[PDB]
Amino acid sequence: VYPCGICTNEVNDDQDAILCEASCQKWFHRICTGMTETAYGLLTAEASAVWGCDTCMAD
Amino acid sequence: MAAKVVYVFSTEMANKAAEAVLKGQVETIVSFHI
Ligand SMILES: [Zn+2]
Ligand SMILES: [Zn+2]
Repeated sequence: VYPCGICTNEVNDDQDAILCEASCQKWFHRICTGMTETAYGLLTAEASAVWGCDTCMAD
Repeated sequence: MAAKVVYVFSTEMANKAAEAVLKGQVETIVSFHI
């Protein structure tokens, strides 16, 4: 049972989800982050890229 | 003791990089130019 770092609801297997590897290590709904399907597609396909949530990037 | 460089994207940066691959302007999302 993983709470969405943004909206705080469960992150089920049937949804689009992404992990902050900048720091906080939380899972988030792709929808909640504001990340487009295309950005998701490309970022997860890209070997040398990782994602960071917005609070994690601010500091 | 192998080390590697990983580029971290914000959501904004990701959405921008994706728009740029869609509009053929860049190869990939890590194709940073100056
Ligand atoms: Zn959410
Ligand atoms: Zn984070």
